[PDB]
Amino acid sequence: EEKELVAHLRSIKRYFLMDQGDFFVHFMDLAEEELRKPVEDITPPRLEALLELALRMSTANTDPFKDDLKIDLMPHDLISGLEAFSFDYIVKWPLSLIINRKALTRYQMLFRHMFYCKHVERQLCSVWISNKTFAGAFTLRQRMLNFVQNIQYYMMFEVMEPTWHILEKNLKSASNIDDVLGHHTGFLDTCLKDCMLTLLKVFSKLMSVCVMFTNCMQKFFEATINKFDKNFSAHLLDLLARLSIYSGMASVISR
Amino acid sequence: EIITLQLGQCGNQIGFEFWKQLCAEHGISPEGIVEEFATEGTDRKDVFFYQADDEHYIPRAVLLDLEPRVIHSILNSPYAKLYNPENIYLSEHNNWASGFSQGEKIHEDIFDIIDREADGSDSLEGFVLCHSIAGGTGSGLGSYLLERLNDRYPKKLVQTYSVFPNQDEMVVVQPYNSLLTLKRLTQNADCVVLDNTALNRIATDSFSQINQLVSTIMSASTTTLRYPGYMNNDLIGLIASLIFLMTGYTPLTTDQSVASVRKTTVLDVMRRLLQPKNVMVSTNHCYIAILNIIQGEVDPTQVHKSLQRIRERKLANFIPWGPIQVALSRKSPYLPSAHRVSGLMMANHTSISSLFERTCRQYDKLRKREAFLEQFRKEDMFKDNFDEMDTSREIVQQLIDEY
Amino acid sequence: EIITLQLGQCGNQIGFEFWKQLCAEHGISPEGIVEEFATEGTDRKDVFFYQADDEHYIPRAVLLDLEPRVIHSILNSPYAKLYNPENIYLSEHNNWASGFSQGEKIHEDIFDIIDREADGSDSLEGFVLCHSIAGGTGSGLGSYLLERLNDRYPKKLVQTYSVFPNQDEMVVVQPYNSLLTLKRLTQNADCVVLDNTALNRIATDSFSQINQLVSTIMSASTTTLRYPGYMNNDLIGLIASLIFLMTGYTPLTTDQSVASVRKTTVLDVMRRLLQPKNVMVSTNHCYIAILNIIQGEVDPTQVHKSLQRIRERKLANFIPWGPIQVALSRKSPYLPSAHRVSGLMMANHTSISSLFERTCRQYDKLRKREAFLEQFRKEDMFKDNFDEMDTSREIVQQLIDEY
Amino acid sequence: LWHDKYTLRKSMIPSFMTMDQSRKVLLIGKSINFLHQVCHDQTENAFQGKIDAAYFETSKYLLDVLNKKYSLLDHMQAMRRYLLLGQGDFIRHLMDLLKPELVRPATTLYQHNLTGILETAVRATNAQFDSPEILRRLDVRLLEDTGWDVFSLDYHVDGPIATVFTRECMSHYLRVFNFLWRAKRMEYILTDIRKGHMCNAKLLRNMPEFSGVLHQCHILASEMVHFIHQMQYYITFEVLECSWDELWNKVQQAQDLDHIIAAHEVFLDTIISRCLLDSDSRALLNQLRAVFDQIIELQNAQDAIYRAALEELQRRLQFEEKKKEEEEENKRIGEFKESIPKMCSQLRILTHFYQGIVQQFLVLLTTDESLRFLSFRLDFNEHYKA
Repeated sequence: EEKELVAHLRSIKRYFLMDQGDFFVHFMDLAEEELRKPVEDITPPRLEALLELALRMSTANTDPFKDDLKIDLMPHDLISGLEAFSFDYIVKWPLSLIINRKALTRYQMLFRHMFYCKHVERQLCSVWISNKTFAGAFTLRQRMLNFVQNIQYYMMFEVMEPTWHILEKNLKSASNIDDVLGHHTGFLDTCLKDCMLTLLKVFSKLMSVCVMFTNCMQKFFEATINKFDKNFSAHLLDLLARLSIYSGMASVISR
Repeated sequence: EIITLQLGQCGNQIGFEFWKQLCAEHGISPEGIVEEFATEGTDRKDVFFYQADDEHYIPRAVLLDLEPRVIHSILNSPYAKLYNPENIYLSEHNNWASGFSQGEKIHEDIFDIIDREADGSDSLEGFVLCHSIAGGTGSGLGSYLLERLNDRYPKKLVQTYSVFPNQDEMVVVQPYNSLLTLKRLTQNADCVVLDNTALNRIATDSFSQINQLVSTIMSASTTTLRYPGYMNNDLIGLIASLIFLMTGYTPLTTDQSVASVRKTTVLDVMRRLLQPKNVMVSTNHCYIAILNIIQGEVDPTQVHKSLQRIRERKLANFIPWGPIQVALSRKSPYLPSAHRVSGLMMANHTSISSLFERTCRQYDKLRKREAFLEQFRKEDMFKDNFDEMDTSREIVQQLIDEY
Repeated sequence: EIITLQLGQCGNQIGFEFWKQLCAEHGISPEGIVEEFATEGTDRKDVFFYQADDEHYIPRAVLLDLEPRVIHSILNSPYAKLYNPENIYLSEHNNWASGFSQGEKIHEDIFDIIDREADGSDSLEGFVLCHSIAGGTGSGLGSYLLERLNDRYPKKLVQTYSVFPNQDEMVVVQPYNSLLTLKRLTQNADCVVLDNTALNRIATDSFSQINQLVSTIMSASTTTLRYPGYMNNDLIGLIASLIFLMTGYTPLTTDQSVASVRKTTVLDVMRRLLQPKNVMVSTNHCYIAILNIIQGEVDPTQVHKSLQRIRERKLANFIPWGPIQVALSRKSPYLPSAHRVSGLMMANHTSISSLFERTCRQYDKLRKREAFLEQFRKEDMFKDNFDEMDTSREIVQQLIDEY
Repeated sequence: LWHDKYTLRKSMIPSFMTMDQSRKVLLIGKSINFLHQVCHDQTENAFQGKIDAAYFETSKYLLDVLNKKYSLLDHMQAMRRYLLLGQGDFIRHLMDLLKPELVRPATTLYQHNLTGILETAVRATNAQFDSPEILRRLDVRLLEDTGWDVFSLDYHVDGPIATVFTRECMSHYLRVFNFLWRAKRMEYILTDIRKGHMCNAKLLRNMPEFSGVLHQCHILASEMVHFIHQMQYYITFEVLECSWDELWNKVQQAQDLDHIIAAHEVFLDTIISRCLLDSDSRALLNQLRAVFDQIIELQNAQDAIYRAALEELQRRLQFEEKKKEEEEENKRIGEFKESIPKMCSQLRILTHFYQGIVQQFLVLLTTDESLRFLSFRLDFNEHYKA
């Protein structure tokens, strides 16, 4: 009731779990050019001045706790400039026992994995308007875009939307803090399992060809488009292969 | 944000009922005031409306017309005060050539209005056009505006709800206007075909009800954009996932046909969206793309099961040379949820080619005898020759060959 | 799950009163609402009904008819709103050939409806057909539907409640329709003969009451399927335990004949089910199979004793070349248990052969003089010749020889 | 905490307490010691009246805390519906979904896949309207061939209620569940065969040369479905509905939780005895298995005769529809008639051996008394015994 916790986690799903795309569609639209610069070349007083603006202009303005978002440029990527960006969140003492540094980097691990897929299909969809006024590269773009759109819909409406709805109900039947601490870290170690975060490093290389493909089309050749097809389709038949050998993790193939 | 350009009597009405539906959904009073129950609303309003210092909301709409009567009636409606008198334009004083000539004549004020509206939006995304392709007003004026807009704004989307003439029912000069408007649509339009024939067929089995259905289609298409969620948070996301289109909506039920409260799963809806009967428009022709937006409670497990079963039942056919999509939204918190779950479908299918083959057949059925060309020769564009017509016909033929 | 296909005036009514009985049993309100006392019910409803988002339940029924009047009256009943208007079909505008011709003509919409209904059930088990074999509508339409269904769905059961024409009472063209319908039944039907003569005989000793009795028979036949128990938990279990049939029900008592509350054991009931009088239908002919479903309190010791005594008393006769069954169910918890224990019997007995021998005799009594063939020649099927008739007659003769 | 940790010391009993009175104190002490730890709850002639006063109050309270806080009775009924197939509606759907899986060998079978199927059945059938607690314990286990030999439900129970079942009732129910699983698939096989014949004659009713041998395929079925559909009744009335009634009668009147254990323990010694799963009735069950096997061999010797007639029918269809040559097929049609008496000698020797194993089965029943009610079920109307 006082210093509420359930009305305090929904202020995290709005930013970390990317439940509101009205703040992102407006933030990357501002800080795109100033993130492609390499690291140790961008001024952090500029990004915070862009984050602080992207909120109040969007629909995230109606939030009591919006003043707790800080930029934190991590040193190592999801094992530069753009692949080293992630929010940071600060809380007071009484609410810190629940959401601590041990259980906040996990919120910060499964965010970058969803900012990376959100970044590529934001540009891979951007090359679509450049070609709209040589004719065999479209049938490959259809194969790539329909794969990242099929990962995100699996990662939002299948893993992080159902598991969160459990936690909301699983906190009304709690009896003590030693249980709320069990239903929270019991929600994070489940998301990082149904997601590919825990190995499946071929996903990282598979997204590598997609960003390169957008780059090639950004310079506007006839012999390299067919190379990407043989390269990208080879990695996808590897992803669908390992995702089949399991005892969810089997419903992904139907996605 | 977005702008709406509605032309001709058809477009003018289309806009009237589209904005009626919008204000109903967002709890906007007829005068532009906001109801007390909707004061704390979470719905995004910037997309179609911009608020005013007087707290009222104004649509991002412009009214165009060669004749005054329709808009004059509109301004006598209870919704009259809502629109912006500045944006509305009426000609002081049925042919495509005449329409394009006027468009050349009245460039300045129209683009003044368009620029004024554009500069009031930070993140304008594209354009929306509502018009009929047969009548003189809609066809020619839309042609001119599309040309000069694609020229002026090379970085904005252009979406249209083009109404096609009835064919089973015999505009006497419809073939020319339709063919020319199609030329312009292929040559400039970014991306929703509409026909009176099948639309009224489904309505059966006044223009007020027909266009109420059309506005329903438009609003359901723009729902998720209006109501931000997780995925598909932009029009460009919509277009990329598909790219000519056709549409269908499951809960097209009268206000009197709510008595049959049928237990409506997601599976049955998404299934219903596939049948040719529900496709509101009238060679093993197959699909190119399918999108299903679902409103109401939805379990992604149900969606996966429905997709699996439909795939196994092979009720659909796809291109052999290339490798659908099911998006979910939330209903407005205000209109009654008479439907447990509802579905809208937009698809690209090769069969649409037939449309043009008819019109081409119609046009070829006239060009061989030079019927009703006297008026066209009057205008400057067709004063010397009609090479425009030949180029348009060949362009449409090329499009049909490509399909 | 199951579907019901009822044709002709006979079938239409049969369905009306069958669903009346069902909704009475399961505590389903006339409008499809569920009563408060039945909220926590344990009875299985999916078998004959599917619930709707509005909480109402819809029958898995389809109405077919060559004429509107009967169904129009149905929709004026208090039970009108219950049915699904989508499924109901009426011909926009008395012969078998005409019926089959129309069936060929209206294939598409009928099978559309059937497919829509089928796809809403996970574990559909078979089909139920209610019709009369004499009239033009029922005979021909059932023939066509059976043919195209056995063709379409080669893995579903097909059960029928076929009503046979009265014979002691003199359709003037009944022999042809009956013979053809029998051909189709042998050639496609998986598995309940019915005649007006003996049915009205037992009723004595309006169509409303006759068909109330028939619906009672149908419901009592489907009880255990509706009410899951231990054994006989599927229609296929029923069919395997027997495989043409005839039926009888002991407590066929008027609402005024409850005054004689006779101490009713299981033995006396099961005995009563054996007599020819109770067999609702009209060479040392013998049995092939007997099934007795018993409702109410029952002690298996009593059942064993009754079986032993009847076996010793040799009141029945069996085939010399091959080696009965007594199943128990539970009454619905709602309808008054005016009967301490009740019994229904379905049997296969060789004597049924006589039926066809009569109809064959009837048909042969006409084919020698070419009576009332003028209308048949009109239709395409009998436009050239009548080899269909000869094949049907020989098939029926083969069946009689087999019996 | 019941079977051990308490011993009646025969040596230190005072003479002025009778040997029976010394077993009412060891039972009142145990009833209170067990009420605290495991149940997790905290509260001459006048001498004889004190022991009984401390008995008719403590024990009567032990059942109340064991029926309201744990619902000991609501598990006995629920452990009959599922573990003893007493539901019927749920086991029907569960045998239709495991069919595509268990046909494969056991090596490709993994437990993590079947649970999704079991969970689907409990949702579709009427078992969904049920107490969520008892549904938490119902799961699957994999015995350690074919999928129809290693599947079985478990319904594990731990805690205070585990003092009624004691790891031996769970080692007896599974010993029963196999016999009720076999006698349930041997029936759904025989209603599938009967379903095939109900579609067979509806297609090939135009070949009068095949109905002569097809007839023996029907009679052997109806002679076989009787023996199964009759023994299936002896399971319901003579074993389940009768031996359970002597349990619910000695529970609504028992008390002190030691007339309940002894009433539930003998309830598992009659079902084992009334079914043929005893130790000295071994010669009987192995005799029944042979009859259970002959039902499978019919299904294998049937589809072969079924399919061989559909191929020849399909060729005979295409051999005339495309043309509307004539001599090269009459030898194929002529030889097809010659292979018929070969198949007839199969069903003539399969039947003559099926009757030789049933008429031998009955002789073994005349051996230990409730079985006499079975010999009447099978031999009704005296079709056997000449």
